[PDB]
Amino acid sequence: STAGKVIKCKAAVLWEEKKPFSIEEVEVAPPKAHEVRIKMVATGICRSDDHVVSGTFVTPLPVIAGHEAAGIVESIGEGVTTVRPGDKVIPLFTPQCGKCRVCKHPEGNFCLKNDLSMPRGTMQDGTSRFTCRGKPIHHFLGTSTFSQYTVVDEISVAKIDAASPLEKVCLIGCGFSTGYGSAVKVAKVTQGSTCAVFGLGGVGLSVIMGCKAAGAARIIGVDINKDKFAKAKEVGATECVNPQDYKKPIQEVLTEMSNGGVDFSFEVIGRLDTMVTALSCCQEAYGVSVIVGVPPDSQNLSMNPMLLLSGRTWKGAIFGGFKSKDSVPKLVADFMAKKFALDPLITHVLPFEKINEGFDLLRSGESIRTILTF
Amino acid sequence: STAGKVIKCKAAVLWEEKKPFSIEEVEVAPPKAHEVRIKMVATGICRSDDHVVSGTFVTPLPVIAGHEAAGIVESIGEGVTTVRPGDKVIPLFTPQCGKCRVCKHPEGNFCLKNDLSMPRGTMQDGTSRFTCRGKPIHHFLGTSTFSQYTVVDEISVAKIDAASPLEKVCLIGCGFSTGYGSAVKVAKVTQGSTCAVFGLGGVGLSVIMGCKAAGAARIIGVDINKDKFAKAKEVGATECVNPQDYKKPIQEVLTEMSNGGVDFSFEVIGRLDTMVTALSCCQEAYGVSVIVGVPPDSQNLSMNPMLLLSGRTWKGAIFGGFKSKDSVPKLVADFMAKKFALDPLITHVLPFEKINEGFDLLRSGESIRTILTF
Ligand SMILES: NC(=O)c1ccc[n+]([C@@H]2O[C@H](COP(=O)([O-])OP(=O)([O-])OC[C@H]3O[C@@H](n4cnc5c(N)[nH+]cnc54)[C@H](O)[C@@H]3O)[C@@H](O)[C@H]2O)c1
Ligand SMILES: NC(=O)c1ccc[n+]([C@@H]2O[C@H](COP(=O)([O-])OP(=O)([O-])OC[C@H]3O[C@@H](n4cnc5c(N)[nH+]cnc54)[C@H](O)[C@@H]3O)[C@@H](O)[C@H]2O)c1
Ligand SMILES: OCc1c(F)c(F)c(F)c(F)c1F
Ligand SMILES: OCc1c(F)c(F)c(F)c(F)c1F
Ligand SMILES: [Zn+2]
Ligand SMILES: [Zn+2]
Ligand SMILES: [Zn+2]
Ligand SMILES: [Zn+2]
Repeated sequence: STAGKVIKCKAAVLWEEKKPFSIEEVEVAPPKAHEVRIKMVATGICRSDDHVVSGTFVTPLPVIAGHEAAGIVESIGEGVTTVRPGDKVIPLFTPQCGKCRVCKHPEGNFCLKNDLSMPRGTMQDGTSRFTCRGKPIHHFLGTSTFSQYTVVDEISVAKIDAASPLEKVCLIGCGFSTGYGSAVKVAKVTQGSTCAVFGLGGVGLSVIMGCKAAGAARIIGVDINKDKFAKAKEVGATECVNPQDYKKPIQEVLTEMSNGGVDFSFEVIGRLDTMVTALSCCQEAYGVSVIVGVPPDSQNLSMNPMLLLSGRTWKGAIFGGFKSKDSVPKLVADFMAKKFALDPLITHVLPFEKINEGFDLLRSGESIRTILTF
Repeated sequence: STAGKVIKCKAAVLWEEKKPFSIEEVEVAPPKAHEVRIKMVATGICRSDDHVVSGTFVTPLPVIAGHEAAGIVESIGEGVTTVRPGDKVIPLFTPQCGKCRVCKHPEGNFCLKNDLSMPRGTMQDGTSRFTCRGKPIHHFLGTSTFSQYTVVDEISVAKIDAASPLEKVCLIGCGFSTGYGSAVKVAKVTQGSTCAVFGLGGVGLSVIMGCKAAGAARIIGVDINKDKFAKAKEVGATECVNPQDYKKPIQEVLTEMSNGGVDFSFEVIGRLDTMVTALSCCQEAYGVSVIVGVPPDSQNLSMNPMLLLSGRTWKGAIFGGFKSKDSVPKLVADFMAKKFALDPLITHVLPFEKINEGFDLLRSGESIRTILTF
């Protein structure tokens, strides 16, 4: 038995920015009250994890990163009521405390217990469950999935279907749900509309899936890497365009292609310039533009507010606008009922030991999602 | 009869920026096909007219400004079907052609025939109906209401109730409808919500009216001129704050007052800094901020897109989001049935010949709306 004991296990520790993960032994404390210890089964490589490595997103180091995953509960602390040992679970990088004003709001999902705004890199109680070489190691977004075992707060885990294939449904922990919800819930894409999607990685492909599910008539994918276009068309893009191919700015190209601007645009990259381009290419009176990409730390964009005064709507969201603990189990149930596909997002499946090779595939432009298996 | 003849009349001509209007004789050509010549009865002084004088809003000079008005049709050109001589009318600074993709959209109102986005200062046919001292004079937003007679395109005029008091309902041509619609139609303020309104001039007071009509529980007025607070409270503000009174930035003050951010905020001034402040003070996960104020020509704001990524919605609108020709007659009918009040906005009345004194009252901070009578 491991319950109530320290577990020594393998994890991928990030000791400093812009260095490889160190795959080595850590100690994982048992769960305290209202905490859950999870044996990980699969974890995806999201560009947001790479933002920690690159310093695009600032969080305390050293850290166990990883936030897109699925696993099996090993043990629960006193007072846990929502999961039991043996349950399949997805950790929730956006928690759902159920008590804060955001959790109580019909349209809010960015629970005030999140560790994204002012990252502390701890459990809810302000402490860490991880040690490595005698040093405390930070958590990441209350998840820390690049480890054979993690400990999460109960508000940061959802129970899912016992028959779930965890090597696929781990994508419901971030990339699929983010993109799909950004289209269907945040933008509320309408039947017959024209959409533009900037960035055709895992999250942008999931935005395309959602635009197609919502009945968009035209879905224009935009990427500087034309190798991304074939899969974008497979999942619903009707056209793809590469800004590098044009003498005009791409906002002008997209305005022309859409006979005066798109209904819905999505920034799914993480660049200030494409956030402003994406806003500009939506129709000036009734267009909607959604920011999904994570912008670089502490950098402001510049824009002319006449883009908004004419009638545009500009919004952003975390995790597709989904209330995480209510939504994740339903999204898994929908996947099991064949309501959407996840295989188009998975280009590579590697053992966890090859985490650094998986990050190199993402950085080279060669992968959509690599799933790491423990 | 004057039908088919040039009319000589008085108008307020703006020859140069940052100068008084010149009240002098102009020649007003008769209406061409699908044009309407109007004998003006009353016109309001809106801060946007002052933006023409100050070069905040660039439009070609020399010009006859004025856009908030009511009058009586003197004659109609060939093919006009929607008004007749003797009808009471309100000119529409945002037209409603009924044919463009915006007019056909259920939520658009910024008709593509507008002269706001890229001002030419002409009729739809690219020519002027005004001569002064033998020189052609520009139109303004297809309205030019600072004249005893004007000529407008048929898509820029609405027929209103024959029993309308024109010295009141002129406000439905801009300030009332803009503010009220910004709350009820654009923001869609909800019952029990907390609103913050930046700027307590005629348009911000109309925003407060709309927030109260929508059932907001708290309406916080924000102005650096504390003389504006009494009227704001009379029309529904529950609290007023002066940023000058505080050591901390007012976005932090309003976040504290609202226990974590407001539900709806409105920028009703025209400053880049207050546009960003108003966005910041709405709750980060579910808040909505609406830009109403007109920004200085060609100037960009700077902002951190993490304000949107957490969940905020940022939008703007012209004319409260109202489809102008459909909505203006209905707003007049509702005014006649006492569904809203206009007198709280009217602080001063002057004859048209005292237009410069009316602008002096606006610039000193003393007036809300001055109504000029012809
Ligand atoms: N809001 C959220 O909750 C959330 C969730 C998940 C991911 N993210 C962010 O979303 C973004 C996309 O993540 P991902 O899909 O995993 O990344 P990814 O797989 O790296 O995809 C990014 C795509 O953008 C393309 N690209 C780069 N520059 C440009 C350009 N100038 N114009 C057009 N295309 C360009 C690039 O070729 C690639 O295909 C990242 O910033 C993530 O951090 C946000
Ligand atoms: N979007 C539209 O369709 C539309 C229609 C009508 C007016 N406008 C614009 O709306 C704005 C307001 O017009 P209005 O009500 O006639 O103008 P106004 O009567 O000049 O009122 C503006 C108010 O802002 C106050 N103010 C100035 N600076 C600050 C500050 N830093 N903080 C807080 N308060 C401040 C000022 O004291 C005044 O009471 C102007 O920019 C107009 O051009 C837009
Ligand atoms: O990919 C999900 C995700 C985000 F949406 C962020 F905004 C972020 F800062 C982050 F670290 C993250 F992992
Ligand atoms: O006050 C109405 C009004 C506006 F809403 C503008 F955006 C503008 F540029 C302008 F000149 C104007 F008069
Ligand atoms: Zn919460
Ligand atoms: Zn992610
Ligand atoms: Zn139109
Ligand atoms: Zn106005």
